[PDB]
Amino acid sequence: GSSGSSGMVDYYEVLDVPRQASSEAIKKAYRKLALKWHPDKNPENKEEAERRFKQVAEAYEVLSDAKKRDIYDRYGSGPSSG
Repeated sequence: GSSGSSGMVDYYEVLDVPRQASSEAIKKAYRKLALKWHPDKNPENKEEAERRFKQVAEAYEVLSDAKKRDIYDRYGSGPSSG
């Protein structure tokens, strides 16, 4: 892909890893992004990094997890709840 896709936020695709990406492959592929789009590392692009890091962190925080990931891969995301 030239750039990717604009719209939804697919963790796996956000962390630059396949749907079957192994934990190690998810962390090794995320840790690089979390620090690549970090607001403390990207001063000039802090505005962008501050947003990219938000999706990247949530992605790994859900995939790297055994409970959040399973739920995500299984269902993913439901409608307004509460």
